[PDB]
Amino acid sequence: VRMNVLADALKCINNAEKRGKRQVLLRPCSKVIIKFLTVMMKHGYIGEFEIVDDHRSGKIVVNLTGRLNKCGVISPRFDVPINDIEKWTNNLLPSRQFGYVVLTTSGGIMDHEEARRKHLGGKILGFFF
Amino acid sequence: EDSKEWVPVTKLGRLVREGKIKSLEEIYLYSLPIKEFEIIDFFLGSSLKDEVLKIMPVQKQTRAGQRTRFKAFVAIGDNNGHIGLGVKCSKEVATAIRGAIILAKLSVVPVRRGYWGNKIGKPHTVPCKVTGKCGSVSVRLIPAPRGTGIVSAPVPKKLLTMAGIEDCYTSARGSTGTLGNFAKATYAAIAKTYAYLTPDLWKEMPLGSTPYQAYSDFLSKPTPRLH
Amino acid sequence: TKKRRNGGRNKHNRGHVKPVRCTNCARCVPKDKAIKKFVIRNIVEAAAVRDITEASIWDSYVLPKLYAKLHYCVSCAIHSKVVRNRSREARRIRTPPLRSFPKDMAR
Amino acid sequence: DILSLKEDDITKMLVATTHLGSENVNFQMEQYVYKRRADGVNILNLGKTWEKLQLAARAIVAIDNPSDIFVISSRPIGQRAVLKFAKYTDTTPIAGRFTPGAFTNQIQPAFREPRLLVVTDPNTDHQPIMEASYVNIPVIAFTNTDSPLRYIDIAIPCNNKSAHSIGLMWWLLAREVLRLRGTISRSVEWPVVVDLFFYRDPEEAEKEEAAAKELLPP
Amino acid sequence: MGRVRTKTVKKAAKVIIEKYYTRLTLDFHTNKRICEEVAIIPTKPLRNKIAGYVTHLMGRLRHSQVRGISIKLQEEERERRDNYVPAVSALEQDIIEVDADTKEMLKLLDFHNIRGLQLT
Amino acid sequence: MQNDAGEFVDLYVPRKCSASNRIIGAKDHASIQMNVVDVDPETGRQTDGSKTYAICGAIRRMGESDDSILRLAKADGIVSKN
RNA sequence: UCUGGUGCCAGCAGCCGCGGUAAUUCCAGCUCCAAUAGCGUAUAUUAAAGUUGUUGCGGUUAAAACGUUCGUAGUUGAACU
RNA sequence: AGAUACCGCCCUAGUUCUAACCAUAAACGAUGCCAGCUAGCAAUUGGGUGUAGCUACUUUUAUGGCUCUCUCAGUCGCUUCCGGGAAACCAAAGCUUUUUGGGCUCCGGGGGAAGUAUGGUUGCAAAGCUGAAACUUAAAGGAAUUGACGGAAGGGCACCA
Repeated sequence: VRMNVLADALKCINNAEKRGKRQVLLRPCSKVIIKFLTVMMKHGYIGEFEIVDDHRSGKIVVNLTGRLNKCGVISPRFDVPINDIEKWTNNLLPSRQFGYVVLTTSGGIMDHEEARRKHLGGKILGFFF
Repeated sequence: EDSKEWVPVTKLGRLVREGKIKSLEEIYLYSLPIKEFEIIDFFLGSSLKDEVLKIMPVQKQTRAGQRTRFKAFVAIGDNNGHIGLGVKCSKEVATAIRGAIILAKLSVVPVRRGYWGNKIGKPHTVPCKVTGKCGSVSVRLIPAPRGTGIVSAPVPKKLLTMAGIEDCYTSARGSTGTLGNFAKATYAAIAKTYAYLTPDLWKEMPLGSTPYQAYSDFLSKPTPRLH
Repeated sequence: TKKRRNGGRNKHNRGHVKPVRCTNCARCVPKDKAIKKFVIRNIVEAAAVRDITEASIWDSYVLPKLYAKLHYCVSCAIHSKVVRNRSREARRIRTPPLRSFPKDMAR
Repeated sequence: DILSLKEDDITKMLVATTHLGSENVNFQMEQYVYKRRADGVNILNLGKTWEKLQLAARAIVAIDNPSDIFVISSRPIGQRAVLKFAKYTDTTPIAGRFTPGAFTNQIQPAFREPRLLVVTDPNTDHQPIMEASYVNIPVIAFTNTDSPLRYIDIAIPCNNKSAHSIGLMWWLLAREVLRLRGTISRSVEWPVVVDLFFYRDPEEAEKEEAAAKELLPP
Repeated sequence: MGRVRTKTVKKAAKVIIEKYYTRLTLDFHTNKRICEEVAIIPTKPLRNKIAGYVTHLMGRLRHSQVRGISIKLQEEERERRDNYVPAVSALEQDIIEVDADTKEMLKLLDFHNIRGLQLT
Repeated sequence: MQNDAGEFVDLYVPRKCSASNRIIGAKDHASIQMNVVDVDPETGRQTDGSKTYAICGAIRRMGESDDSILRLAKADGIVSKN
C-alpha cells in the first residue's frame, strides 16, 4: 500500500514527463509534497499548479515545462547533518553546477543551497535536476 | 590535398563547395546527415590524427570451410571536440582500415565540454554525468576537476584525448574485454552531451535560419557550381 | 528458450486441465494441447454415390454424413501430416487459412 | 475574411463523400471527428479541414524553390491527381514504386532531396515515409479517420477512400497553392472544373466515347 | 522448351519501344534484316534471337500492351481523354440527401442552412 | 557554458522543440523545421519571414506532431476556428 | 620472426599455451627491454571485486521466488493541526 | 547377432469407495505479495446504466434475446515504445537517471564431488525438512549466427539413379 505519498507523486511526475505530457495528475497531495513542488516551482522546473480541493485527501493537477530530467525521492528519510551534506550531493546530483537535494531541515522544507547558508540540517526528502 | 577534386553528389556538399556555409556546427545545429565523406575534410583535416584500434579476424563457416573477414575499428577525432568510430569488415586488412576511415569521417559528432563549480578559464571536461549503452556495456562519465589526468581503460584513454576533454573519471560496467563494444559504448555518452537539458540552455533562442529555405532559389540552378 | 507464448494452448486461469486419448497413437495428451479434427465425411465417397442413388426407392435419398473428432498426439499428427514444421514467422499464424478448396479430406 | 467557409465549394463536399470515414477511429484522431452515427460510420468535421487546407496551402509556399516539394500516391486510385498537380506547379510527381532508398542512397542516380512530401493516404505508402525520417523532411498527408500518424504533419481528415473524395481536395489543395503566390486574381472561377483532378473510371467499367458524348443512335 | 525468350533479349527488345517503334512491322523476315545496321553484332548468329522476338513483341503490343514500355501514344491519348460532363458538381446544388443528422453539423459549422432531406 | 566574461563558447547552441522544449541532438535525423507564412488579411500578398516551428524526432516517432502544430497555431494566430 | 643445440625429448609456462631433427616460448651464444642497490619467489591481506552489493548485484531462460495460503515475532505503514 | 525392451495375449499390486498416514511434481507463467504510474488495437467472462437500436407476444408496453454506445474488475489476443534486456524476447520482464531509494519476505555467488556423508528432526515404511568437507577442475552454462543441407517435413533434378 502507499508507504510514501512522495514516491507515488514523483515517479508519477517523472513517468509523465519522459513521455512529454504537459499536465500530471498526482494523488493525494500531502502538504509535505506541496512544499516539495514549491521548491521546484521557484527554480523554474514546474508551472503554476492547481490543488483541487475535494474533502477526502486532495488532488493536484500540476503544470510543467519540460526541463525536468529525473525528479525522484530518497527513502528512507535519512537524517543528514551539515558535515555529511556533500556526500549526498556528490554521488547523487549530476554536477555541482545545478540540481538540488531537498531537505526537511528543522526550519522548513528547503533545498541544499539555501540550507548551507542558513546553516540548518535535517532529513533528505528527495531530489531533482 | 585533393589531389583530384571530387564532385558533390549530395545537396549540401555542393553548398560546402559553393561556400554557402562556413560552419560545421550549422550542420549539427539542424541535425541533417553528413552523407559524403568529402564534406568534413574540407572543413577539417589539418593534421587531424586518427589511429586504428582493433583489427582482429572474424570468420564464417562455409563448406570448404572457414573464410575470414577482417573487421577494423578506427577512431578519428578533433582535439577541439569532435569524435568518430569506424566499423567496417572487408576481405583483407588494408581495405578494412581505409574503408572504415570514411565511416569514421561520417560519424563525426561534436563534444560538449564545460565547468562543474567554477567558471574559470577554458571549459574543461563535461557539463554533467552522462552514460550510454550498447550491448551490456555502460560507461558513466564523471566531471573531474582541473588537472586530474584521464581515469579510464586504454580503449577510451586514446579515445577521449581525441574529444577535447581535459580529464575524466569513468566507471565502466560490463564485459569490457570486448575491445570494440567498449569503444562504441563511450560514444552514446558523448553524443548525449549535446542532449542533456542543462539550465544553461533555458532561453528560447534565435530559432535558426533554415539553411534549405535561406539558400533555396540559389539552388534553383541545375548546375553543380563551385566557387 | 520458450518457443511459444502459448506453450501448449489455453493453460491460463486453470492450473491443470483434463487429458484425452490420441486416435492413431492412443496417448494421454491434454485436451488443449491437442490437434483436434472435427471430421465431417460423406459415407459413400460421393463418387460411388450414383450407384447408391440408383437403388434409392425414395426421392434419391440425400445421404447422411459421418461425424467424429480426431484427438491427436502431437508426435502422431506430425507423423500423419495434419500439421507440419512451420517457419518461425509462420509459426505465429493461427486462424488462416480456410481458403483452400471445396470439401477436403473426403475426397 | 475570404479564407472563410466559402459556400461556393462546400456543396461539392457533400456529393464526393468527403464527410464520411471508417469505423476505426484511431486514438490520435478524435479531435477531427464530430459525431459517430449509426452503422458505425463517422461524420468527420470537414470544417476543421478548411483551416487545414489553408494550412496545407501555407505549408507548401514560403519554399522559394518549389521543385523539391513532392506529391506521392502509390496506390492506383489516386495516381491521376498526383500527375496533374505538376501541370500547375513546379512540384515533382511520383506514382508507383519508389526503389527504396529513394532518398537515402547516393551511388544511385534516382535519388531526390525534397523538402515536404504530400502523401494521399499514409497507410498505403508509409514505406517512403519511413524513408522520410532519415533526411529531415516533413510529411503532410490527407488522412481517413483511421491512419498511422507516425512522422506525419499535418494530417487532413476528409475521406481518403472513394475516388471522388481524393479527386476533390487534391484540386482544392491545388487551388489555394495557386492562390498563394500564384496570383489567379482573387479566386476567379477556374477554367479547370472540379474534377479534372479525378480517377477516370473503375478501369475498365462503362466508358463511352471521347469528349463527353451521349448515345444518340439506337 | 523455354516458353519465353530466355536470356538477355532486352538489348534490342526495349530499345525498339521508342527509338525504333516504327522502322519495322509485323513481318518477321523484315526485322530479321533491320537489326544488322542498328548495332554492331560482332558474331552474327545471335542475330535472329534478337530479331525473332518481334513476332512475340508486336503481338503483345498491338492488343492490351503489358507493363513497362512506352509507344509515344499509349497515354498521349490523354489529349483525347479529358471528358467534362455537364455539369459535374453538386447536381442537387445544396445538397439535400445527406447523412440524416449532419444538418445539425452544418448548423453550428455553417451559415448555409438551406433545404434538407434525410434517409436512414 | 559561460566563462569569466559571460560567453557561450561551448561549440554552438542546439535547437529545442517548440511544443516540448526537448533538445534536438546532433544526429536527430528526424527533426522537422517547418516554415509557415500567413497572409494579408483576406487572401494574398505573401509576407516574408515564417512563423517557424521545430519538432524533434521523438515526438514524430510517437506520432502527435499532427496536433502539436494545431494548437501552436491557435495561440500564434496561424489558425483560428476550431 | 638472431645463431648453434636438442627433437611431445629434455624441459618451459601464474593462466592461454609451447616442444613431435626450420623451436619468435626449451637449452646456450649475440642482442634487447623493464625497475635499479636493488629485484625475483612463497604464504597471508587490501584494492582490482558493479565476484558480498548501505552507497551498489542477481533470481522467465545463465546459479536463484518457498507447491499453496494463513500467520506471531520483526520490518513498514493514507491525509489532516 | 542380443532384447530382462518397444509390438501382442490373460492378467497381480494398483485405478474405485471409506477411515487414516505420507508431503513430494516441469506443484511452471521455470516469472513471490500489497501499492502508484506508463498505449495502442480487438475480443470475451461478470455487474451496472442511457439506445421506442431492434425485438418474443398478455395488446404494444412489463420481460427475454441481441444491436451499437458507455462503464467497473479484469483476462486473453496482436502491434510497436519516449521502454528494457546479452538476446530470445516482455504493457511488464518497463518507470533498476547518469552505480537508486514505495514497502515487505525468500534464494544465489564458477564447475564438479552432492542434495552425498554426518548429526538432529518427522515418518508404519518409502522416505521428507534441514545439510558439509576432503579431493578435483579451466572451464560448465545462457540467447543468438553461419555451416553440417541425417525416421525433419516442402518443392525440384540425373541412365556415373
